[PDB]
Amino acid sequence: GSLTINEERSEIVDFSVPFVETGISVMVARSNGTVSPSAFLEPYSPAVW
Amino acid sequence: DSRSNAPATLTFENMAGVFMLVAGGIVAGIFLIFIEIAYKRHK
Repeated sequence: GSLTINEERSEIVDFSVPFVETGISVMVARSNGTVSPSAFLEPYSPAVW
Repeated sequence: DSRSNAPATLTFENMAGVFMLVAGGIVAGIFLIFIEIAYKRHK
């Protein structure tokens, strides 16, 4: 199976040659497009209101 | 925190430029409606 070869374990057990090319990466939640108006009174500072 | 929310808020400057328009309405008409009233009324 998916057994990542390493030096910390090659000591207590041997290992053959690899059959893949894997890296480590970060996975994050979905990409979403949403706007951010808190309140409709936003376009005017309360100084003018 | 880091935000930089909203690339504006309409200044209290341009509205003054809008406020100046109505101000001229408040100042002008009365002087006419009062002073000229003496003329068209009597004769």
